[PDB]
Amino acid sequence: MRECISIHVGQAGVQIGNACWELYCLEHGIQPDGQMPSDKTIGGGDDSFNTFFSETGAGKHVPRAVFVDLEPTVIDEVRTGTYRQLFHPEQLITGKEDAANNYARGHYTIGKEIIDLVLDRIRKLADQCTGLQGFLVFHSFGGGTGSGFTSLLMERLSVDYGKKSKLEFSIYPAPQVSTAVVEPYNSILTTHTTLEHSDCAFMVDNEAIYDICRRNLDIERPTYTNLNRLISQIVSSITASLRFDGALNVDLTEFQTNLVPYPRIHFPLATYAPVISAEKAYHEQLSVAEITNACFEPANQMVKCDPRHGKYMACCLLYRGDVVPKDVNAAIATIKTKRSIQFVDWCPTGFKVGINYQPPTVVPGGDLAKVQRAVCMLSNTTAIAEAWARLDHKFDLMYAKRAFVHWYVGEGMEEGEFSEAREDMAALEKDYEEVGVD
Amino acid sequence: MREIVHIQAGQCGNQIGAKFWEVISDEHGIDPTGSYHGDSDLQLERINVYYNEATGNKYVPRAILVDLEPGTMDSVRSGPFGQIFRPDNFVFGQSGAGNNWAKGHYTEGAELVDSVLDVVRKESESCDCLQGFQLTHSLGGGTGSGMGTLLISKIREEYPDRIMNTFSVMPSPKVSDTVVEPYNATLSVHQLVENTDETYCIDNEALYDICFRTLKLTTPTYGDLNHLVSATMSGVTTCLRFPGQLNADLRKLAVNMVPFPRLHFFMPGFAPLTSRQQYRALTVPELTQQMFDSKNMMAACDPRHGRYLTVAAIFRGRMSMKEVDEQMLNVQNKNSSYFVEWIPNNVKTAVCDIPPRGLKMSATFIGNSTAIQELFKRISEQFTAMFRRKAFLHWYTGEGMDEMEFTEAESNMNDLVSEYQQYQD
Amino acid sequence: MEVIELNKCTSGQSFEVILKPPSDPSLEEIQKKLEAAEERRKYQEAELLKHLAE
Amino acid sequence: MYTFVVRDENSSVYAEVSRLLLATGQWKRLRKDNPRFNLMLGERNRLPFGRLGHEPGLVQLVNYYRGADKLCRKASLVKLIKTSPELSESCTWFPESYVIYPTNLTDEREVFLAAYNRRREGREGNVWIAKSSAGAGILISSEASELLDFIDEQGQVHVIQKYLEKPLLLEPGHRKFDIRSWVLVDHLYNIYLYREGVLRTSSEPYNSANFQDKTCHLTNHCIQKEYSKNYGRYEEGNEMFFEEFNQYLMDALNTTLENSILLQIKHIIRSCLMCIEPAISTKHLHYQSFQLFGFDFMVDEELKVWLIEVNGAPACAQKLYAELCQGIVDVAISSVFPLAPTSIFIKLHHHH
Ligand SMILES: Nc1nc2c(ncn2[C@@H]2O[C@H](COP(=O)(O)OP(=O)(O)OP(=O)(O)O)[C@@H](O)[C@H]2O)c(=O)[nH]1
Ligand SMILES: Nc1ncnc2c1ncn2[C@@H]1O[C@H](COP(=O)(O)OP(=O)(O)CP(=O)(O)O)[C@@H](O)[C@H]1O
Ligand SMILES: Nc1nc2c(ncn2[C@@H]2O[C@H](COP(=O)(O)OP(=O)(O)O)[C@@H](O)[C@H]2O)c(=O)[nH]1
Ligand SMILES: CCc1noc(C)c1C(=O)Nc1cc(C)on1
Ligand SMILES: CCc1noc(C)c1C(=O)Nc1cc(C)on1
Ligand SMILES: CCc1noc(C)c1C(=O)Nc1cc(C)on1
Ligand SMILES: [Ca+2]
Ligand SMILES: [Ca+2]
Ligand SMILES: [Ca+2]
Ligand SMILES: [Mg+2]
Ligand SMILES: [Mg+2]
Ligand SMILES: [Mg+2]
Repeated sequence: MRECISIHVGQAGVQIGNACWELYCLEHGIQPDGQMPSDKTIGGGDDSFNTFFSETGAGKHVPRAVFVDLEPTVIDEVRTGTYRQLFHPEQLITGKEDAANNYARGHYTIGKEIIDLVLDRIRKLADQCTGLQGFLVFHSFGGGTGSGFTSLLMERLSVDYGKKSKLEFSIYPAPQVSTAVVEPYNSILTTHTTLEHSDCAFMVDNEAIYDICRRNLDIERPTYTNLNRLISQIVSSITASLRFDGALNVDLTEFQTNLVPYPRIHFPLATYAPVISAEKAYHEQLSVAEITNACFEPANQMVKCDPRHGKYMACCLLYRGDVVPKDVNAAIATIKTKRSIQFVDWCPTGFKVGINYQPPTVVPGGDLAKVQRAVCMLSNTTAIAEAWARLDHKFDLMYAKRAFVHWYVGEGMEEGEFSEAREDMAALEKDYEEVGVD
Repeated sequence: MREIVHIQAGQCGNQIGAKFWEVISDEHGIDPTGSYHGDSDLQLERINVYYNEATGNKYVPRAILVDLEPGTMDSVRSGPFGQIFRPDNFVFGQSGAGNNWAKGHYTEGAELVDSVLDVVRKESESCDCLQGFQLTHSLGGGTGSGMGTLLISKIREEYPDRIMNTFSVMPSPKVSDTVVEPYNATLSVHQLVENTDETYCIDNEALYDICFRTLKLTTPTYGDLNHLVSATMSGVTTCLRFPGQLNADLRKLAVNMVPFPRLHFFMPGFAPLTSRQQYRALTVPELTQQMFDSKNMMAACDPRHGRYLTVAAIFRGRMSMKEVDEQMLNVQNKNSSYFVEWIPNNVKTAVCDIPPRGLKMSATFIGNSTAIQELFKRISEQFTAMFRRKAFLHWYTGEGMDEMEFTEAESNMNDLVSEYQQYQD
Repeated sequence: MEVIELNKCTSGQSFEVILKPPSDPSLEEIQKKLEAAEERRKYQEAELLKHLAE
Repeated sequence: MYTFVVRDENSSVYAEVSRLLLATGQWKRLRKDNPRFNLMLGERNRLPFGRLGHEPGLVQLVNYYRGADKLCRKASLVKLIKTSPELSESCTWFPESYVIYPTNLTDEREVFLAAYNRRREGREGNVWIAKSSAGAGILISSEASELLDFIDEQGQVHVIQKYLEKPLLLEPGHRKFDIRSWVLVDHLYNIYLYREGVLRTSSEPYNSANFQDKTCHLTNHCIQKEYSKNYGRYEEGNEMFFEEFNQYLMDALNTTLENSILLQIKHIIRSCLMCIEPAISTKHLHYQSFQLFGFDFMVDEELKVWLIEVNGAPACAQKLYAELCQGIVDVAISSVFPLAPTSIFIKLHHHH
């Protein structure tokens, strides 16, 4: 057994982190006080769920998590929330004033003064690991902390944990649920400095999660609670292999191996199905083929884009529930003769499949209805580059006038770092086009 | 605990400031004695933003009252909520400022500024984490304009990285006390361009026309004009005083509304505005239609004459947040020619469940529009009409000022107009 | 349409289906960046105080 | 109040649509770089589909199908036909074609020479035509040596297909011609065939013993009006519409345009568009697409119809701009943005 340390930075990461650890507990039968009756090895053991939970002599299962925010309002909810007993105070780190949606502020002005403390708290959790694999880092692109502080933390983690893997769960900025116009700056600044430090990043576009909540859950005005309970379902589907018995994606290393043949192109597209409104009278349960086919619909992708006009470098199918290999292969053969699935010539044309028999757990009172089987597809498509294009374009509109740039230079950042980050994105976009277009 | 320190200076500043504390004290359930008597926990959640908590569960506003004569502040202390203010926080002289910027900034004001800062320093030392300062004042007088801007210059020196916001009443010949208001306003505008993060430009002519044309008040008074400023100040600060919409931060709001450091002068708005047909229910479309109509604009500037750099709208009341988005998108997607297209999504909307007193719902408008240059153009043309004959200068040269200082104020604001012009094309 | 590497356990199974064959900065360098930005803040604030002293 | 942008100043078609929309008083045009638009009349090359459908509260519609170039490219169309089981390689309505890359750059050089050597031995007609999408540059020759040597001198991909040695000729004149059919596909993938077509006729007598003079062999409007000396003799601008052409087929051949030619045309249009529907459909997409297509057909003396190419940015006949452009507003634009007949189109029903 090898441990994984989760790190939640900023409001987005903390709130999402809260929704995921709630789900992890309900999936592993861990109660709010940390007790786990099913665990027969008291105060120890090297089980699959121990990759995310340590154990105390008192039988408490403590997440291997750290929460970091430059302002205490969001982390304060965790300290007094339903699962306040899972964590101890050392795990929840809060400042007094935030980065004000300013990358430079979270990276330089305030980041420089708190980085050495965060690292010390992470070291404490690492000291409890007999074979640490790496880190899962949750954060937003738009926040000054989610973007500015994360990139600094990622730089230092590479310095203090050279051979460890680092995966991201990054929230792509969507204006519909955003009250800040400078988020395109922060996103491109943080993607520039984080790129060489992240082995695999899962981008979730709030726009996609928003319309899935309106379309499938009939939520007219989705809240962050709605969005985060949905995101944590997808996150749970991606990390299940690390927490349960199995042979696919058993360690963080296997993610880059199976999803990222080229290092810079480490942004797999995620697609999840089915998402059924729990308020529905009672839905007809979908088959293996119906949910598998749904993985090639744009309406359930975490990032809206057209995979038909890209090229695949890898494709993973992660099933949960009543699923046998025979039905998977039957649906795949049917999707090939119907769908547009163009792989890159230097990659094989295949699918790695993982099946966990336990169907998705639903949060009591949540929005999602219980289903007999679900699937999450992880596919590395060049079509996800569309999202970079949209984002790079907004950056160019503002930066051409240097709008809001003074707020960044005022925190010690040099203006040139803007263009230095933008040029990097221009290279990232060119890399996708060389891989997907003819 | 993100505290704000409030300062009100001069006649206009203290009368408008007083009404502000009168309006929000009623929203947070604070009586004229400082005791709370509301019925909702939301009234106390963000209460420490503008109020210090004293013994006995008393809430004393975090405000400092400044003036160079006693008259006005004597009224506040005798006014409705006069007893609510901290006694030590009344700082005043006896000489007055004679509607003279130089007296407020260099002579009379300078004699009194140090003691005013001792109170500001005292209020900040108790803040768990000081967010920033807000000042209410007029630019046409002598104390609020001359000494007000002196206070800002010294506050920035001592707190260089805290946010400095002002609500500034701009003079107008139609609602004028003396002919030198253009002089005092032009000298203050330069101080504001340098040393404030946000300035809410309030034009007394716009306030007058609203009282006359819209509210149908035959003979408006300063008190009538101050009712509007009251409601507007409560609107723009609603997101700071009540929970729900995070990112409610002074610097965060400045970061998103000010794309360029010197262009930080906002046009405020408010809806509804009804004369006494006052009980009619107001729909969301009507709210949005009015909130964007120029007649509800308080800067006496036609937005259709320029372009919006950034817009922030705060809706108050129990309403369909879904229908809000629909109507806001309708205003933009039906007039996108008045928003600069090089700032994507430069219109943001926030909702608030608690409505103001006596209103089922309301909307407050906060616009960073390049049409605000029309306001500085008015003041500049009035300045030049007198300065070209050196009329009334002796009131200032007698306090130690030179003509050169006027010429540079002139050039500084004409430059400010040039900056707004290049971003309009 | 070949199935390979079939692994089965109590909590599920996993396999691979092949349809078609194919055809950093040191700790010192980081501190310098963090200290350079702080030096540009100090220089900008000094000029702001120098301006206020005039 | 609907809003649209214009990003193709060279489109004679959507220049009229933009004119008609403004006339409705319910559509307002914006600068070409304004994202808050309902309708984009986009550029030809490198249309940024990836930025569409991401503006909150705006249903956005564009006048091009992403991925339709597969059908509107000389080389792409040949590859689409030979590889799509829907069309198969034995497709009976598409001339035997081969994709040939110049030797300075898969490629079907030998496969073409095998079929060529077979014809040259079987005493059959062995006349081919080489062409490419980078032309105003066409060559018609009966010797395979000339066809290959011609492409190698260029630097872009070319396509060699069998030249119809027995094309149907109009009388009087004894002249070649092609038929242009405009087809519109709305956001629902309804295939509409504009009732009005045009025959681009040659004003020069067809001569099968001289492919060197390409004035009587190529029916392009720009060729006849520049290198042909009989331009506009028989019909105005070398453009005969269906009324006259139908009347001719009845007087000479004792048949109608509907039965002898229009059935084959409508069948070809369905097979092509239905073939790529799963690849270009925008039914479940965050934005919506529609596109006007200009098909080109050939007719032989047996009254069999062959497909020449498909144009993704076609122009219309001068006389039919009003009727057609208006039709686009009705079925393609107003269908998504309604305004506060006897359809001019022929819906070709099909299975989605
Ligand atoms: N999905 C999701 N997105 C969130 C959540 N909270 C904030 N966001 C997104 O994050 C972006 C803003 O960044 P934040 O994470 O809130 O800011 P921050 O990281 O705390 O940094 P500061 O600027 O210092 O507050 C916006 O685009 C929001 O839509 C959340 O709980 N769930
Ligand atoms: N295989 C073939 N057999 C007979 N004629 C052919 C032919 N290929 C092309 N042509 C002749 O060439 C003309 C069409 O040329 P083509 O369409 O390939 O060039 P082009 O695309 O530049 C003209 P447009 O796109 O405007 O229709 C027709 O008029 C036809 O007479
Ligand atoms: N809106 C409003 N404006 C005022 C009020 N009192 C004065 N003014 C304006 O303020 C300017 C005079 O400044 P004043 O405050 O009286 O001078 P000060 O006391 O020395 O600061 C003139 O332009 C007046 O129109 C008031 O109560 N309300
Ligand atoms: C809407 C109320 C609000 N609450 O927190 C913030 C931050 C805002 C705000 O106005 N954000 C803006 C405005 C523009 C333009 O870009 N971002
Ligand atoms: C607002 C009342 C007031 N208070 O002090 C002054 C000076 C005024 C004033 O200008 N009154 C006006 C304006 C017009 C027109 O007629 N009367
Ligand atoms: C940026 C416009 C805005 N939009 O929502 C809020 C809240 C504001 C705002 O800045 N309010 C205040 C309060 C004080 C003092 O100064 N500004
Ligand atoms: Ca155990
Ligand atoms: Ca590394
Ligand atoms: Ca004195
Ligand atoms: Mg935050
Ligand atoms: Mg006065
Ligand atoms: Mg062509």
